[PDB]
Amino acid sequence: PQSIDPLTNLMYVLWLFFVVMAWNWNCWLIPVRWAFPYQTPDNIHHWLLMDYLCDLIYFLDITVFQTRLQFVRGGDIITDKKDMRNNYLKSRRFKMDLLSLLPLDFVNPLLRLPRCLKYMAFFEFNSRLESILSKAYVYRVIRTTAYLLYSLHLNSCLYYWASAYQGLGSTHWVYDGVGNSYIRCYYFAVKTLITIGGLPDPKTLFEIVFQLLNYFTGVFAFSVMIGQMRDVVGAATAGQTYYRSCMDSTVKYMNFYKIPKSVQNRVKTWYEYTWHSQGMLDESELMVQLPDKMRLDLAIDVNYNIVSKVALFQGCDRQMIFDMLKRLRSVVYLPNDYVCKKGEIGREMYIIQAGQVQVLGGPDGKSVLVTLKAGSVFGEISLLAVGGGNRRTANVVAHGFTNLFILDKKDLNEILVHYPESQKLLRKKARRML
Amino acid sequence: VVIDPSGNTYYNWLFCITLPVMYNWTMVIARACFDELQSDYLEYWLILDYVSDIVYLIDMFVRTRTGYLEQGLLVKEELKLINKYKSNLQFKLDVLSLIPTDLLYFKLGWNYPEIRLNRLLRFSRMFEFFQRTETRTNYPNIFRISNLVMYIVIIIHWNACVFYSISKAIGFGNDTWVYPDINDPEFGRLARKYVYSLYWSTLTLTTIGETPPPVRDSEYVFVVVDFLIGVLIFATIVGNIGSMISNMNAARAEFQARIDAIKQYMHFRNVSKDMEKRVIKWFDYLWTNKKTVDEKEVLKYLPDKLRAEIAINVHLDTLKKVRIFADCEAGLLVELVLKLQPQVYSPGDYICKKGDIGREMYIIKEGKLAVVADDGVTQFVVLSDGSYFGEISILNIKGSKAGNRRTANIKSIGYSDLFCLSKDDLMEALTEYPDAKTMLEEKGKQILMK
Amino acid sequence: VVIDPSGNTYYNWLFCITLPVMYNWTMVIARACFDELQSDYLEYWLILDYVSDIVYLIDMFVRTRTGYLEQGLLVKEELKLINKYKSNLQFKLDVLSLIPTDLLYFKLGWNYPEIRLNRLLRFSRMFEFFQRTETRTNYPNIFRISNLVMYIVIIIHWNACVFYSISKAIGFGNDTWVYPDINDPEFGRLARKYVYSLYWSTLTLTTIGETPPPVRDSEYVFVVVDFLIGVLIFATIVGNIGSMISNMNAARAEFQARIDAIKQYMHFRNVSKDMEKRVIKWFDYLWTNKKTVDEKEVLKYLPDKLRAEIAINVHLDTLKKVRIFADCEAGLLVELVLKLQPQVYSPGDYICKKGDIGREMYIIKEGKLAVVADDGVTQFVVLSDGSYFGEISILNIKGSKAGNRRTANIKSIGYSDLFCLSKDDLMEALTEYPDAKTMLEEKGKQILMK
Amino acid sequence: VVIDPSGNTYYNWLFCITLPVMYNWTMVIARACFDELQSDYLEYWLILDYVSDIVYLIDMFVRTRTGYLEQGLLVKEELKLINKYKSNLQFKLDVLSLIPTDLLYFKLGWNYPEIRLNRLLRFSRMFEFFQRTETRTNYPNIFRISNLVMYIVIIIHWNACVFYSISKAIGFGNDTWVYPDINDPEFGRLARKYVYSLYWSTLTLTTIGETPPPVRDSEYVFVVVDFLIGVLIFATIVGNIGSMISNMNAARAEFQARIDAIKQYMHFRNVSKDMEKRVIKWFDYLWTNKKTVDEKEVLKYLPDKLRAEIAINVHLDTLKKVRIFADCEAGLLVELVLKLQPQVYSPGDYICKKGDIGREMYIIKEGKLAVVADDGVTQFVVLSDGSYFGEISILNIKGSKAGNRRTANIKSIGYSDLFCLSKDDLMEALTEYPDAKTMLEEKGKQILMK
Ligand SMILES: Nc1nc2c(ncn2[C@@H]2O[C@@H]3COP(=O)(O)O[C@H]3[C@H]2O)c(=O)[nH]1
Ligand SMILES: Nc1nc2c(ncn2[C@@H]2O[C@@H]3COP(=O)(O)O[C@H]3[C@H]2O)c(=O)[nH]1
Ligand SMILES: Nc1nc2c(ncn2[C@@H]2O[C@@H]3COP(=O)(O)O[C@H]3[C@H]2O)c(=O)[nH]1
Ligand SMILES: Nc1nc2c(ncn2[C@@H]2O[C@@H]3COP(=O)(O)O[C@H]3[C@H]2O)c(=O)[nH]1
Repeated sequence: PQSIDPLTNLMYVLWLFFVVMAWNWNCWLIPVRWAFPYQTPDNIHHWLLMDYLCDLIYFLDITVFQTRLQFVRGGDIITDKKDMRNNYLKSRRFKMDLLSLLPLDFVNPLLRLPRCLKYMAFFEFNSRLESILSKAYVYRVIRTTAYLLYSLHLNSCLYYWASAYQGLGSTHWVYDGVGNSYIRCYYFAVKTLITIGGLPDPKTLFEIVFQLLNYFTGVFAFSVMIGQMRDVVGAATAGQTYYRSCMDSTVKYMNFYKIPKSVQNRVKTWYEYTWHSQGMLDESELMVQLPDKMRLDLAIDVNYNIVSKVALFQGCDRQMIFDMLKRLRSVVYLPNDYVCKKGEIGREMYIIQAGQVQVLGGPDGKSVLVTLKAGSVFGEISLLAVGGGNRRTANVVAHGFTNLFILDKKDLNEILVHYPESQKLLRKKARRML
Repeated sequence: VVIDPSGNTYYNWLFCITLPVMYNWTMVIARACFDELQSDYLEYWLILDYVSDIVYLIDMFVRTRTGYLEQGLLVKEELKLINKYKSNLQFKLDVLSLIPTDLLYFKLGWNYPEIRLNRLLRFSRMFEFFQRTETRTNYPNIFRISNLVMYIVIIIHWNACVFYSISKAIGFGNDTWVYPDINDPEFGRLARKYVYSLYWSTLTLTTIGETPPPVRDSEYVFVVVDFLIGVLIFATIVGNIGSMISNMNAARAEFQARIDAIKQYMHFRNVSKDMEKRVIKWFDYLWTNKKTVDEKEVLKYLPDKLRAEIAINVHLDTLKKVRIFADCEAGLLVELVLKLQPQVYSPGDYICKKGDIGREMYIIKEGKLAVVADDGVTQFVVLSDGSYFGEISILNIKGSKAGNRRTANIKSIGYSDLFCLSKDDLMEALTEYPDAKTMLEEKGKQILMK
Repeated sequence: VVIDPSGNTYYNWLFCITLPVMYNWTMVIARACFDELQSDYLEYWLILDYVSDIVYLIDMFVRTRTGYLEQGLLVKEELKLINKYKSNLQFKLDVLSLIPTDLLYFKLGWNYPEIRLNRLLRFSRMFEFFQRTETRTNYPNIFRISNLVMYIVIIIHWNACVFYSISKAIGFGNDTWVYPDINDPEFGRLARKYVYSLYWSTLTLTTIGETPPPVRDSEYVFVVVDFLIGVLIFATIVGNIGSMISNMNAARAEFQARIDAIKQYMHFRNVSKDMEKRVIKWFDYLWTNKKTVDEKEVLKYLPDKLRAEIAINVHLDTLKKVRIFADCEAGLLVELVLKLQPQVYSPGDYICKKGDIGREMYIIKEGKLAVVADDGVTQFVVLSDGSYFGEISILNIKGSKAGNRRTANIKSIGYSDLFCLSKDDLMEALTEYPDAKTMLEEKGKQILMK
Repeated sequence: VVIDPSGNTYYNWLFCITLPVMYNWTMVIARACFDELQSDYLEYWLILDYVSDIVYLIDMFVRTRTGYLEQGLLVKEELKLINKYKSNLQFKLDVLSLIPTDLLYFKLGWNYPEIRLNRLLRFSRMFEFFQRTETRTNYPNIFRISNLVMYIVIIIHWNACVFYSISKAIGFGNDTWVYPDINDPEFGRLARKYVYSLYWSTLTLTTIGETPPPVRDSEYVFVVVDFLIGVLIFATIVGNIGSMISNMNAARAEFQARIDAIKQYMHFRNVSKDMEKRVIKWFDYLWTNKKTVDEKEVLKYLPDKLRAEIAINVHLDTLKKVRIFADCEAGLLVELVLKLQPQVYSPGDYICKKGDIGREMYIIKEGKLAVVADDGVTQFVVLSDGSYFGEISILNIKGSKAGNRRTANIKSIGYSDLFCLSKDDLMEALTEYPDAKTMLEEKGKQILMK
């Protein structure tokens, strides 16, 4: 792999995850080694070995992997090796990597505090794991609570540093030295940043200043992180909450006007099946946020083969079908709901996507002459009339929950006049139907 | 057979399976942790567990018999239902929940009911019933708030059981943090055990503290983790409850924000106090008669057929009185009620004046309209609800005296609610209904000779 | 009748009846729980209860005398008003509120004032007063904050009363959690009683804790329930107050968000620093004159007529200065005020460049514009107020050379805030008034021959 | 020179007057309550107060030299500025802040800076500077967080001063709740005194408790009231923090919500994996290149001339290379750049196809094209950035082989971000300019004979 695109090529995402693991080790473990006496001479060699492993990961990132990231210049993807290195050296990422890999030989673990400056890799990995993972709302929750746990971690390290500065057991406020240092300092950090209270009161001036600043930082930063996490879990269920809000507003509207339950159950069932068969209520709300080319792309895959396999659009021009689907809107029809009324006028042509409709005709109606499954067109005949001359020949009743497409009056004719041969072909195929 | 999921009997069985699952999610962990609760009421808990398992087996039978939608239709073939149920993860979860683990009462004794934690795997029935209840209830937000409050109750109860179990493992009375010794007569009572555990879990999850501090590293770990649970999980649920209460007030808050914006605009422009009082009176009328809700935004996601079905029931009394609709054929009403826009007019409002261009016709849903002279001091005749006016200057009257101009001054006395029907919306129905156009032209030419 | 609820004489009554309802919701429970409060000021409490009952009876008379709206018209038939009032649930709640329960003073003693707890059933009158005050005051956010703060105070006071009752039902000084012994001369004072009960209620409801832990099972259960009340009911009101103060300046927040979005767009685009400074100066001008909020979006929820009257009232002095109308009839301003749209232009900006597609009449309200030359050094005519410019291109008069294009270049000397009139909106509106076309054509030809 | 309000020197003086106002709003009450702060640093405090008074006088002089806007023009008349300033409420506040109340130091004592609290009445300068800094600075989110933080600092400082004043009124060391005896060497230190007062104020306002309980009824009442004030203030903190989190995420979370919604739509409808990868890659290309910001939505609150200037300055490099734009007349771009939509295309996505009706004309901004033919394995010539194509089908040349139909194929070699001109949008502006039609007709003829 002499050239890797940052977006795809999940192996690069795994390597960037390894870099994130090294960066998280640096962010989480230097405040421990600076404050807690866990960097004993008995286990200094293991600490330095893992620090060297993280530095090796940083060096392989800055040399091997970031210089192989292909970039776009002039609107074109650049693959040549020397141009990638020049673009990387010109980029801010090289400045952050070089500042993060400052050589500190001089042991003080705070010398490795520049290693926390390689947070650009963490942001890139967050973007990739939110772009390549389906339903990535849970990872945002994990990331925000990791921020909260890291803030509590830093507060625990600061509390242990303050205790060691004050004497480590000199007063009731400081850490008394009995038990595990990290979990009890984390207990202080939890009851401080969450502002629970329930702690020994600070006695000396330094301890009161520290407790003041720690409660202040708790009140602001804790609120920041919980606001971020509530916004994340609210955006996780944003579509569901919006659908429930629209459904409740509709139900309140029908409850206000004393609408009978036979219609209220129909409306509730239509909302339920629309949410279960489309997933986001009105599709056009997401369609309008996309470019026209992406509208064509997201139409040409899911509902193009079903509309090109119909018995009426065969032998037509293939570009009309491209122009067909910019104006096709899906709608859910309830079971035993009259899609077509024989006595009424016809505005729309219907193309079945997922459902079964039954055409009723004969003596006094109520006789299924033909049943139309998915991939069929009904209601096309009444469109080709002037001033609503033609009525529906036979009423059509949807047998079940039928999802189907719509073309209004003077909407198919807007794109039908562009194709004269397709116009006369549709006229002929309408003549054979009658 | 085949039970329809949309049917009422499926909802009834959803409730009847939710009750034993809710019993299992509360009482199994309580019996597992509070040993005195299991020991004292062993006959009652055995009866309730056997009843819950019987209801689980009837839910086995129902899940094999409930229908599933396939290409819109509800299929009722038995083998298809069996295969569809067995292919799902629901069957695996249910059959793992209904393994006969009650035979392990002999191996571990009668004081070990934590082998019924498999019975919690029917939680999907609880969530399905709670989703179905919220759709079909008249008060969805109140039920949602009650559901999240009950989730809080379940989490607090589970934390109480976990705290009691940790105090049991460490030893009662050994530490100042754990639950005190059972040998104390006050703390030896089962009610005291559960209620003090609930108290500890309530204060810890709600991050109040004011509990004896941990004196052991495992206690510190559990207290830190459960404070974190109370922050991440519990406080999120409380924020959801607050958001749901705000969503109860959402329409009222939006309407009051509109009022506040209009008042702030009118306060800056130094508008006269009479017009400010008039606007305030108009908004007080809008809230008092509960006309704040609008038909367009609420029913914007509905199809035209279902909006037509709704709009007929809303305007049933008006559309029988109108001479255009529901008197001869009742055909164009289902197509034309979507084109009607409801408008409400203040008392004394001139809707259309003589010599003005006519871009719409009006159908009086409610109120009393009056035709007046140029000055408007007197009224010629009064128009009650259900009637219509303003149609002379809309359609092409042959031999019109003026043409496309209002032939009468319309004064609105009182607060009149009336529909609006514009030019092209009316022509797109009259072109398809020439017979309905002729009946309007007849009365138009009959009334224009004066 | 008739009280006319939309009028000010009914809203002024709403305050007079809300005060007894607040007194009953605040002081009846306090006298019920703090028996020293009932016993010490018994004469004053009897006087206030009698006055509150008299105001309740007058409220009954008013609700029999208040007018509803049938067919959008104010009802004046007294029997109709009485029948409408009696059919509602409000009459049932009000007659349940005025049940003579004070006769039980001779059966349950003078120290039992919780029998008149039915007077709380007139809460709907208080809520109606709060609803009406919200839409009438000039400070809606401040009043809403005060209303919800008073809800907080009432909830805390009620929980203080409940805590004192529970300490009374268990025993004063019996345990460490309950209120201390009455015989203590420091804790036996009524002020100390109520104020310490309020302190305990504030500690519990705000989830501060800092209270002696419960001793009995009932105390633990009550403390669990009360902390849940403070987490759920209390903190929801607290959070929506916080959001309301956060959403106090909603228009200012939206305008600032617009500024941040535009600046964040222009930051990555690497636009010139002078351009950024000009944009910041433009937005500073928008905020300083408070032209940030648009008139269209705020007033689009209003009906067209009322918005028409508002737009005439705000711009009455400006539209009197024009030469098209407001000379003999002054009726042209009402029809075309909706079609015109407000605009504001930076100094030095060429509002009408030489040889450009003319689309607007550009009626001036505020700002001194000058008719500059082609080279731009010299300016011919200064247009200050009520002076249209652009009456050449909208209407295609005969004998006009380059009628579609502009005949002169116009430069805004200062910040000119002026109304633009659309192309087809004016042309449709021009045909109704015969004077406007004549003056426009004559002025256009006269300044075109120059 | 006179001073313009939008100029940089007015902002500099706003900072230079905010510094003594921020000094007077925090240190006056600190010296009033903490007597050791007023007594010890008298030499420093007298100089600081004199400097603040001098800067107040210079600010009052500047207020008479600040030019407001009459008819959008800066009033440079000194007498008019003085007359308008004196008639405002700000003159009354400025005079009240400069009442010689410092002359009462002789008749009340040198340790009584309670008298000079009237200097706080120039809060308007501080609020205006903070309202103008947020409008001007490049980090509105960081400045808003810092401004909220310093407001909370000021409030907590004021509550600390109030608590110390209440402790000194009740008595030092008389109760466990008050500040202890200042005769003690530990509690007598001024730094320790103010830090403990601030610690109590943060404990009490941020709803933490962890304070000694009140003893007297006045202490209990003050603690309840300050709990309530601090609960409302902490709610305001939480709401404002959530507001700035949503505003910071408004650029991010909107795009992420669009990504999540389109991914749910693609996974739910079971799209091809190649097409899903293409869509996600294109959106990631937008995010990495910051091209997902909507040009039309963000740039719609500016005037048409100013928005034209922004769009021209953004697209300055592209429009010079375009042969239709800024080459012959350089007059049509100022009205045609507004009627333009920027689009970004993936590599090899067939922007234009043979045998298709094209309603748009495309101009390349920063892309490279291929104009392939037939199958597409071969290319004719690459299209450089700054060229235009797709003008054949939209223009109705009489001598056209195909009417309203595209010729050949167009393929994007890489990520091409190109403008588009709609058919009916361009034809409206094409007919007005005589030079534009002839050269496009000649280019179309040259293409057809190619
Ligand atoms: N009457 C009838 N209609 C059919 C049949 N097959 C399909 N249809 C459709 O039923 C539709 C009813 O409305 P239209 O008359 O518009 O168009 C009709 C056809 O599209 C058939 O076999 N008989
Ligand atoms: N001219 C006239 N109009 C009437 C009369 N009664 C009701 N109207 C209605 O008042 C309406 C005013 O506007 P239009 O002229 O459009 O249409 C008019 C009629 O619909 C009447 O007696 N004479
Ligand atoms: N040419 C010219 N235009 C004037 C004069 N006074 C006002 N104007 C207005 O300036 C406008 C410039 O644009 P238009 O040509 O559309 O219309 C012009 C007139 O409406 C004048 O004295 N000469
Ligand atoms: N057909 C064709 N089009 C070309 C050629 N070179 C450039 N083009 C442009 O490619 C465009 C594709 O869309 P159009 O057919 O509308 O217009 C075409 C021309 O503007 C060429 O050699 N042949």
